[PDB]
Amino acid sequence: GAQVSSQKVGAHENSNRAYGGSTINYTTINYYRDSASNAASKQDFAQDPSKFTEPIKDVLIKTAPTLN
Amino acid sequence: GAQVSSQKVGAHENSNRAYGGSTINYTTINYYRDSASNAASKQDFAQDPSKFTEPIKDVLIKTAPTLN
Amino acid sequence: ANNLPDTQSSGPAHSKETPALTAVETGATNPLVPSDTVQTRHVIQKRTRSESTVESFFARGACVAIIEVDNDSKLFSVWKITYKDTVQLRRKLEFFTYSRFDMEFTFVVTSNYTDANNGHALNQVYQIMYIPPGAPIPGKWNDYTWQTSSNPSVFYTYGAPPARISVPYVGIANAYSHFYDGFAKVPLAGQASTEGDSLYGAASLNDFGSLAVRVVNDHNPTKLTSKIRVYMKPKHVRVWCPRPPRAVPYYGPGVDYKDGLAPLPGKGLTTY
Amino acid sequence: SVRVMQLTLGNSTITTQEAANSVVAYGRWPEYIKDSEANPVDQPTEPDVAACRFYTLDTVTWRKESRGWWWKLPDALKDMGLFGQNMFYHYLGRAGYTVHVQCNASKFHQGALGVFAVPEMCLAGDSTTHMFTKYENANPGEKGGEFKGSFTLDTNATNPARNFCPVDYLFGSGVLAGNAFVYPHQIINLRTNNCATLVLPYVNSLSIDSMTKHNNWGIAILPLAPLDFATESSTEIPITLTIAPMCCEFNGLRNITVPRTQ
Amino acid sequence: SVRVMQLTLGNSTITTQEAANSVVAYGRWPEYIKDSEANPVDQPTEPDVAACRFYTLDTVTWRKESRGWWWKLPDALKDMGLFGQNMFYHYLGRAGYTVHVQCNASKFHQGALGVFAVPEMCLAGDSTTHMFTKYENANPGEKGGEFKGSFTLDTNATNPARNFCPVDYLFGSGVLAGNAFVYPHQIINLRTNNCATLVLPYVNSLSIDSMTKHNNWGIAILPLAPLDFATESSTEIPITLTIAPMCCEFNGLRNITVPRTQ
Amino acid sequence: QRKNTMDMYRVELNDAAHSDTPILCLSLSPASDPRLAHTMLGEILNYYTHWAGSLKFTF
Amino acid sequence: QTINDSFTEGGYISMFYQTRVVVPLSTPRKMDILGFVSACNDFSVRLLRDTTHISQEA
Ligand SMILES: COc1ccc(OCc2ccc(COc3c(Cl)cccc3Cl)cc2)c(Cl)c1
Repeated sequence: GAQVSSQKVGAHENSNRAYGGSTINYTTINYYRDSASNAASKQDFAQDPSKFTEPIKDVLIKTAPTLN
Repeated sequence: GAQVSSQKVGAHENSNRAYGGSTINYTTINYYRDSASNAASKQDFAQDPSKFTEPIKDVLIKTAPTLN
Repeated sequence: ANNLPDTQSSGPAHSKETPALTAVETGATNPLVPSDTVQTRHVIQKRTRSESTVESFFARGACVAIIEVDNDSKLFSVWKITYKDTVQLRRKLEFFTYSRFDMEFTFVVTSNYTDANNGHALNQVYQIMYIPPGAPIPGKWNDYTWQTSSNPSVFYTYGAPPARISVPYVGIANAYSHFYDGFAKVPLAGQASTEGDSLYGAASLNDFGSLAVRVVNDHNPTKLTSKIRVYMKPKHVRVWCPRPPRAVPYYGPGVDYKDGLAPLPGKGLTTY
Repeated sequence: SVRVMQLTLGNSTITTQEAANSVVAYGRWPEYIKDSEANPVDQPTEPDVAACRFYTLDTVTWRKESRGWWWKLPDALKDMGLFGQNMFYHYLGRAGYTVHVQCNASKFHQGALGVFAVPEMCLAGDSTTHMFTKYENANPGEKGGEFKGSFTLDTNATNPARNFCPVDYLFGSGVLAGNAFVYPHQIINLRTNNCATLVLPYVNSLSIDSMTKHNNWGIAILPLAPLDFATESSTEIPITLTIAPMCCEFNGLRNITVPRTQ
Repeated sequence: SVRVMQLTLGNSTITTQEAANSVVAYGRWPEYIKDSEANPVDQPTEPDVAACRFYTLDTVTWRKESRGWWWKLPDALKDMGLFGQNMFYHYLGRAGYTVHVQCNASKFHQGALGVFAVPEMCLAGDSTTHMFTKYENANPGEKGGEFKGSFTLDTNATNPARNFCPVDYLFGSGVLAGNAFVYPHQIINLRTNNCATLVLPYVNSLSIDSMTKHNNWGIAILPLAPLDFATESSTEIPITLTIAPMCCEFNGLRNITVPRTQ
Repeated sequence: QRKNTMDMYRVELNDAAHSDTPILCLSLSPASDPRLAHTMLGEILNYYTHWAGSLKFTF
Repeated sequence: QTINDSFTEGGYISMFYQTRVVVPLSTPRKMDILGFVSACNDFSVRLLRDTTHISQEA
């Protein structure tokens, strides 16, 4: 039940282990039945800001005149 | 997600385990997502000192006259 | 971190190749080996440079600060983060101009009664809060800033193994500068001398922020003092541009000197 | 041969008949910023031939009593033609250099000059106040500065000089001068060569920086073996310094910068 | 549409919501010298973004009594940033331009400005001595000059003005102004547009010339229909001139030129 | 007179003859300049120590 | 940095009249302009810290 993800290496050691292998991976295993007990995975996604930045009914191009 | 490397055995015990097998290997597993949390692998490479010892434009042979 | 080459046997010579002669004016070092100037035997080399790798050279926890708090404003202290408060680690780092690494901080906490026969207190808990440049600095050992809703804090219970945390490469440049030949401001023509003046070799006024330390327990009239010794170890190290090491005593954060300007002893030219 | 060369950059050519090879610092030749290392997003200006050419700074004179000289880059070139113009009109600037030091004498003269190129060449000040050297003193321009034989503390509290006090054997920074050989260098030993040539790539912890606030390289010239001639206690030979910026690219154009002086 | 545009050159952008198209003089867009038309053999400098950008010269004010204004290129831009620097550091220089004249009013104002770009715009002098106008007067820089309603001969023999006397209806050169429409132009009629935009290629009988000795283009602005408003005998509307050099390339680098003034 | 009122958001212009003096001046310190520090952008920047990127001003 | 520091200073923003604001008769001669600020798609922040924009006394 182990989950193996890879790390985003910031500072690199003068090793090939700093660039590949299990040496740039980390392992995770959940010990509790309730999902609330789990830690945060932090592999979180993003989205389009459009719902806030452009909640416009009739879609407009920046090059084209906004007021038409 | 375990990384298995081999050790450089210095003092040898009067065992065959001191010369082979998993007995001369060591195991590693990363527990943290951030690479900063990782220990140092210490399997570090070397390089050519030339950039410091001979930062000369026109490469010269030691047997051959330096001033030509 | 590897092997050294073997010595090959070398016999006598009588040739027009003269590796012994050179010209150091070029700026290069003569890459001679013993067999170039003497007769050598074959030696199978087993020594390695495993311990002199840049990583192994720095792979030690060095003391960078001793923060003190008196649990009877001294109920809390603030330490501006730096590696220049001590000399040992600083001198090693300064063998290079730039560096890039992660940091491991270990905190050794000690405390004691000032009085041999007076006072008593229950076990202390310490809070080590990191205040990034910009965050509000505590004015009292118990004001709102200690809520740490965003600042990283470490709560240490006296007597427990030393606390330890890791910090990533946090520089705003692509590498840490051990030396900065410049200013943070350029004085412009026309402005008052008070204007555009800044320290030589200084970048940001607040580079990495500081640590605020306090004892969380309610203070008792008992006289107590605690000291937090901060140990830092660079891990995952890369360094650039070597420099000669510091020969005379340090005189501040800069390369300034003043006192021990005559480091070398006397020795006869023809005395072994 | 190792001894005869010709350097051509823009409309300027340098010839030498007594060289001792040339040094390319850290084995890196100057280059422009790659897209993968780029930071400022605006289109850079690259003057090319107008800025990347040989500029001759003022000639200094070597005497038996000289302690040494120093210059800072790009500082020493701030008033040099179109290179200086681009430097002051832009917030950011980057450049590499070809430093050519000239010094000829005769077969009856002796002396050796150590020419060092130092990245982040921070020098020591004159007061008990740390990092007290003021901008105007730290940036002398083409005339550069000089090394001293001893440290002398400025005590005028009313009017502090706020200047450098670079002691020669301490390499002007608290390190022993004999170890300065770990920096790219050449030696002008009068019995061997006329000059020293060093190609310096851009060195910094950033891809581009402010040329007015920050000096990337420092050039230090120290008499390793003092000047001596026949029997003339009196001997003077000039040392001319010619430097050419390379791969200049500037970002952040606005109104011109006019720094405070003296 | 014909009326909305955006011009971007270097770090400068111009927007307009009331244009009347743009004119490209003689149908030629500015370009660099081709190898088949090249003359000076040295490597040219091409500042690119540092020189090819929009520079705003001083704003003039249009009143019921105004007769007209004129400027000379590259003269009007000689003190403009790095363009001016390159102009003075080089013996030879070449450039095209994007001239953008700005003038907004309201729906109750009237007036029409004729904006003409003239190659070799030679103007008439003020004395009986032929070709007597002196260099300093012929090259006013960014402030340019003005047209007059009549010719007035300078009679001060002791101290001749040696200036121009451009009469408006004579187009400042002895030709009728109504025929000036044979030159690339646009008209800023207040009831129709805000501006006039002209793209000028390099025009000359040579591929490259001296920018200090020779002005390639002249910009003439004449009130074709005078300014008038509601009932305010008093009316003033500014006319701003923004010009951007294009495809700049210079040859023959040396020490900087410092021309005599006033 | 305008700070902390709805007038702090209004910058007034007029039909006066052309002048070369600035209508307004600001420093690009999005998290610290008093005029930028309290915008939604400035508010978020004050929960972080570093910022990088391009900005856009619409009038 | 998110603090006023010369080492990481950003520059200046200013506005000027190019020509002038022109209005006909029976029209207001003074008017307002409003300014807006937002980040572009290449904007990022790092190192979470506490804000000085909220406090708590006692
Ligand atoms: C070139 O050599 C260098 C460069 C940077 C350095 O310091 C950078 C630095 C930045 C933030 C922190 C904050 O670390 C901490 C945190 Cl998050 C929580 C709790 C405690 C600490 Cl302690 C600590 C150090 C040092 Cl000490 C040497």
